[PDB]
Amino acid sequence: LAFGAIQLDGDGNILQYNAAEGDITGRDPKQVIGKNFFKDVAPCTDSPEFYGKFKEGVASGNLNTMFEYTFDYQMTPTKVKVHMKKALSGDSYWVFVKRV
Ligand SMILES: *C(=O)/C=C/c1ccc(O)cc1
Repeated sequence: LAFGAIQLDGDGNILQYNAAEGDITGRDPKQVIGKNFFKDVAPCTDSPEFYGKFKEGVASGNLNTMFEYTFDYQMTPTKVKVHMKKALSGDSYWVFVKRV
């Protein structure tokens, strides 16, 4: 499948969410955009190795990291590879997701 892609602001609010990501997770993009990724849609990502690294990277202005993660919240459990990095646009961060 095509990468899943999510664009977040620095607080973790979902600004963009593509169809491929919804195919991985079962989420309808229009129902999650505008909600908080870490505190509402994806609470299983509220961990030091995901959310904690996100916040560090937002703070430092240097976010660019890759890691494996399990997406198992209100979906058939799926191992994924995550790449999060700062965007070019203002107050924007990308999360790219591939099944592994
Ligand atoms: C854990 O709560 C993960 C949930 C999640 C991951 C990625 C998404 O796009 C949606 C939900």
